[PDB]
Amino acid sequence: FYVPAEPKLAFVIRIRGINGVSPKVRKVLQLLRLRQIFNGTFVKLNKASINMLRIVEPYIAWGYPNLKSVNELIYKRGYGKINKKRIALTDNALIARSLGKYGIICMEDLIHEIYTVGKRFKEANNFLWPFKLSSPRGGMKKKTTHFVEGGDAGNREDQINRLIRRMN
Amino acid sequence: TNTKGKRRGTRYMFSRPFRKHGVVPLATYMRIYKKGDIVDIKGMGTVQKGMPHKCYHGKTGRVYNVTQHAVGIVVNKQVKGKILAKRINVRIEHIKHSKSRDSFLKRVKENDQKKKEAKEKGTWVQLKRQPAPPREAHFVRTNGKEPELLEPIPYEFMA
Amino acid sequence: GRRPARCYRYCKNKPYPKSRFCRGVPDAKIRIFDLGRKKAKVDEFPLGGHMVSDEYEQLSSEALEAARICANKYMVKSCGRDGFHMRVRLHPFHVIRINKMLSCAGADRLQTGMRGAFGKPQGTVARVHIGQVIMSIRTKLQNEEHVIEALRRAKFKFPGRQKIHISKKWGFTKFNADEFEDMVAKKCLIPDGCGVKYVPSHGPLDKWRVLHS
Amino acid sequence: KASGTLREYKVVGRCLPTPKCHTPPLYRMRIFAPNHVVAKSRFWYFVSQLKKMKKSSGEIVYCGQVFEKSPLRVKNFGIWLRYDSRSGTHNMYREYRDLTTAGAVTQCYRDMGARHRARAHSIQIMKVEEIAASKCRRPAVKQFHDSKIKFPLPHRVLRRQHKPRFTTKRPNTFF
RNA sequence: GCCACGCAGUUUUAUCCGGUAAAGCGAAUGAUUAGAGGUCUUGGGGCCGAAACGAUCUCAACCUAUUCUCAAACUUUAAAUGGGUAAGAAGCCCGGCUCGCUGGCGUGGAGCCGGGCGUGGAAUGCGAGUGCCUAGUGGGCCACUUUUGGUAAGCAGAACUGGCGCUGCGGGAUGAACCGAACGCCGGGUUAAGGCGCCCGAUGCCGACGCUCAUCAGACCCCAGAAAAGGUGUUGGUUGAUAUAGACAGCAGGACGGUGGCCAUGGAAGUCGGAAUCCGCUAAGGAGUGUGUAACAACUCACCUGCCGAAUCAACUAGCCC
RNA sequence: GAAACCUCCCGUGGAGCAGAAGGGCAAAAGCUCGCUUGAUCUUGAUUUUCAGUACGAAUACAGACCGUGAAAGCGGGGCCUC
RNA sequence: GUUCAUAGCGACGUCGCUUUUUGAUCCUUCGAUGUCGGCUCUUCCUAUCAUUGUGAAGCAGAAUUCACCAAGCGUUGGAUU
RNA sequence: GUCUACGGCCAUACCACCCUGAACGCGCCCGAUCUCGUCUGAUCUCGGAAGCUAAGCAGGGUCGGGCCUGGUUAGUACUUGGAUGGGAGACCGCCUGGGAAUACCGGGUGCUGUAGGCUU
Ligand SMILES: [Mg+2]
Ligand SMILES: [Mg+2]
Ligand SMILES: [Mg+2]
Ligand SMILES: [Mg+2]
Ligand SMILES: [Mg+2]
Ligand SMILES: [Mg+2]
Ligand SMILES: [Mg+2]
Ligand SMILES: [Mg+2]
Ligand SMILES: [Mg+2]
Ligand SMILES: [Mg+2]
Ligand SMILES: [Mg+2]
Ligand SMILES: [Mg+2]
Ligand SMILES: [Mg+2]
Ligand SMILES: [Mg+2]
Ligand SMILES: [Mg+2]
Ligand SMILES: [Mg+2]
Ligand SMILES: [Mg+2]
Ligand SMILES: [Mg+2]
Ligand SMILES: [Mg+2]
Ligand SMILES: [Mg+2]
Ligand SMILES: [Mg+2]
Ligand SMILES: [Mg+2]
Ligand SMILES: [Mg+2]
Ligand SMILES: [Mg+2]
Ligand SMILES: [Mg+2]
Repeated sequence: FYVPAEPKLAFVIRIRGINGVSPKVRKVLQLLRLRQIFNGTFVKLNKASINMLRIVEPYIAWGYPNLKSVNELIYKRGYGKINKKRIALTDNALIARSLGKYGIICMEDLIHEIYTVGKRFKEANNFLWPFKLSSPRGGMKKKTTHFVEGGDAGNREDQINRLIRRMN
Repeated sequence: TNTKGKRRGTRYMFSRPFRKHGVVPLATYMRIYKKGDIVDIKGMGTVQKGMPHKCYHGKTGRVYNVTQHAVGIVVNKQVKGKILAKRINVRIEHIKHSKSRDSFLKRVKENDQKKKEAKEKGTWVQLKRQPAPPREAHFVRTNGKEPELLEPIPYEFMA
Repeated sequence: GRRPARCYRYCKNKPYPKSRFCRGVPDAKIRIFDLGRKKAKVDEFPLGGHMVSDEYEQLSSEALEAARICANKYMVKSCGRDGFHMRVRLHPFHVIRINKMLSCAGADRLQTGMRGAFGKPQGTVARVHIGQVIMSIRTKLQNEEHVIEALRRAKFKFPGRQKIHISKKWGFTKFNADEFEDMVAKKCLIPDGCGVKYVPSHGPLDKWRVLHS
Repeated sequence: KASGTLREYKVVGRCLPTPKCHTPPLYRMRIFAPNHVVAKSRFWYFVSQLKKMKKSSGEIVYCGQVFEKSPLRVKNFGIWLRYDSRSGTHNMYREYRDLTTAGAVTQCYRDMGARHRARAHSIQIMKVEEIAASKCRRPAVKQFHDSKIKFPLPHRVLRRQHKPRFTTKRPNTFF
């Protein structure tokens, strides 16, 4: 049996709103930069991040995005945090002026750094404004329960790509 | 309606562990406490003098003053919505050194040794400790054995 | 003058034993817990039948007394007075209290309502859990249906839901009936009274050589 | 656990190697699940019940769908299961006729829900086995063991009741 | 290699703290059930022992090994959640100086002065620090969960978080608190929770599989009505049993002798009661499951047999319905 | 003599420590002796309640004058919580 | 209950219902909802006293008792307070 | 391989009984003039060196008790977070993570620092 490497990149989408949230869940969502429903963020997976995801498990749906999902997310909804402003990534110079010191100078470099979690993944990911995704076209199953019990919350392994396709 | 006694609720907190009563072992007195080192306040009940209050049991502080039998400890205490650095005099029976600080100083010394050695030998080495990474890909051999098939057992009432 | 058992059915309070703090407790209704031929040896009564609660609730001492009397009468009628042994496995250790109100047409007569409402000891009940045995009957192997019927009749004296279970243990021991015979044969078990003593293979050899002799 | 059309998954897992055993044993189960995520979750549930394993302390080395090896052949399935009723746990042996094992298990889940109000989280499928027609015990399954089976469709209810919604002719049920 | 002072209702890595849940009582302290084995005594005593209970039979107390059941104000053991600290430049390492403190010692400790080290020594996120003046409030209430008093309460009192109060909007017909979601004025798209016979937007799908008939059916969190106990209604399931050496059900017979068995007696003869359950004929028969006779008697059952020729029976269990 | 005193043995404290209870304690903190007055004169700091106000109580020091012991030491009231 | 558990009753236990008792609480009302009883008058409930139709008995008849469908109709005149 | 003096951790070291102990040592032992205490030279203090390993002590033993450490109990009990899950309730099941304790069955029975002796 060949056991593949455990995935090192996750996409996290906040699926519940901002009403009646416990303080710990609220704090962890703020640290994940998910302050609004249907906001998405790339998360580098390790013990600390996974335990944070476990804390905010009922409020999020997360999974392992593929190359196509990363491309669609960066190209259609990719916005940079340039001078604390949400600027659309309409030119490569916008990426180069903020991340060129790390070697990232284009959309392709940004996508590569996000997909293959590189040395400067933290800088490249924080440069991206959190993705403001639409409502899931076709609806959800049940946002109040876990994915493995017929709902939408929690870790769906690679069905996050289906969710993304319906989501943006 | 609760009393304000200094030792209310300390019935088990200040009691000795099972079969560990009697004479206080003397290494506790033989420990050396300098100013600035980190100590944990426990508060054994065999010695009634210099006892810390129950709110400092289990806390950790920094030694700022050393006397013949006690030390002065700056320990954080949370009161309502503020944390203030209280100064308490605690006899050395009720304190012990902090192995967290001990391990951190060991790690600093070992990192400085690695920096010196790696600058001597050229090759760059990692010093920042990382969180547990995702497991890498690997092969699991069956060794010519079929994995055992597991099925849930039928229910039966036992007792 | 006793309240209906529905007022004390549930385990709502912390356990309240009769101790040096709770004084003035009236004696429990049930004083005898073992009936039938209690002196019967272990091999005499190989079959054991338990009655097991399915609810976490409180059973009153009067209810335990009534169930014990009913089961005893049926067992004596069916299997004879020396053909069975019954053991009640619940003891009424939890004291239930009453805040007594005056049953007269007046609240001005120092009723005080809910002021100082902590009650006086009314009675004693036994706390039972899901899966806990309430009664046990050991007898001959041919009286299985009589044991089941006696426990079925005794079930009607209790509030909740109970199951009748024929145990795999030998009698009142904790050892399985299939292994009991060969364990006694190889002297891992030594009978005494209604029970067996387990003899482990450790200790002085003098205890080993008093056996096998 | 919800449902759909269930699929069979062969799920093989093991503990993580430790300095007590370098090659821990591999364990295999058949899990009937809507998808592989639920399959892995149920695998961990069952191996946690049976062995002393956890998802964190172990890993899953394989999870692959088991295709039916003869989906063109009608066959009899006996299913041993256990479930929690409202007042206890019971073991059941049920029988179904189907082309696929996963379809038979789906039939079992629907039938348990219909006849015993048993939700899928209460049901533990512990054995599924294709059985010979002479080993069947349920008459509703045995009555289809006829080489000359023959029956009509007596009272065929109109299902196109709204195309048209209004008409002059009353429908016929005999065909 | 390198990309801000600093911060955090968060994790990770180390490191301490605790005595709740659970568990335990063949472990202490209390409570507590039942037998068993021993041998001393102001235990009762014990039948023939006064005579040296010549004796040894029972019941006590006591001891020993077990055994049933417990604790908010018990505990060996002991979680989950939780609380503190640390994760560097105010650090590390070299020298040197001061001291009236300490002292075998150039000792220890503290301070001070120079010098060299940047891989900025976990993750994630965020710009921080600091001062002055200051209103209103100081009746709260509700929900999940924990929890005290009380039979309980839309009762009274606490812990945690969220909410209402201060808040509109979609859904729950209706509703301060439930579920979804929080709000500038609009257009388009899509959803949540909830729905899609008609009121009333949307299943006018040739939806799937079953269950259920109610002469008080049932119909969706909070929530707005029900239990124990029953059913030969029906549907599944468990265990056991009988059967071509012919089951089951019907129809038809035998159902005895001792013995109208013993002790009960005024009749109790098999059946107002106490013990025991023999034998033989065999096809079977209980020296009796019931009716009853004042009592006899006469019936019935369990037991066998005949006719009948293929499957049947019982006890449970839980779904809907009653 | 069931309990007077004397002796041996076992004895983890099942005693005692003024009192309520809890904690603590065995060549102890208990019991008995000997000597004593640290239950004295002072300044600050600190802990407890806390608003980090006071009182009360307490802890660690420092400066005198002493007590005790061979000495290390301990003692400025009561083993701690009123 | 001459026998006989269950015609009629039901100890020890245990499950409910009702709001015609009395309590418990204090949510509404203190810029006021006229506070007991009787009289008068209407309507409603059924957990049925009688009457209609029935089932059961330790129902021979008579009387009585238990239960079902059942609230259509009736349920009075007085002494004392 | 051991001992003595002073210890650190404070039962893997304790408790009961049995066996062995070479050489130093530690002891038991002898005595009361002095020092010092007693009802009593028993203890304490002092001065010794005839005898003895009998005892302490050290090592070993016991299907030994205890203690220490494992397995089982058991992914059980319990538990963080979730649901417009079930049930009249009592309570229970599932998802997401964490995770005990008896009984029962094994193994072990002091380690060590400083200073000074003995052991061919
Ligand atoms: Mg909400
Ligand atoms: Mg659409
Ligand atoms: Mg919710
Ligand atoms: Mg009543
Ligand atoms: Mg209570
Ligand atoms: Mg406590
Ligand atoms: Mg408990
Ligand atoms: Mg005990
Ligand atoms: Mg309240
Ligand atoms: Mg207001
Ligand atoms: Mg607000
Ligand atoms: Mg609102
Ligand atoms: Mg609305
Ligand atoms: Mg409604
Ligand atoms: Mg719109
Ligand atoms: Mg509607
Ligand atoms: Mg419409
Ligand atoms: Mg002084
Ligand atoms: Mg003092
Ligand atoms: Mg009678
Ligand atoms: Mg008016
Ligand atoms: Mg009016
Ligand atoms: Mg009626
Ligand atoms: Mg041993
Ligand atoms: Mg769990």
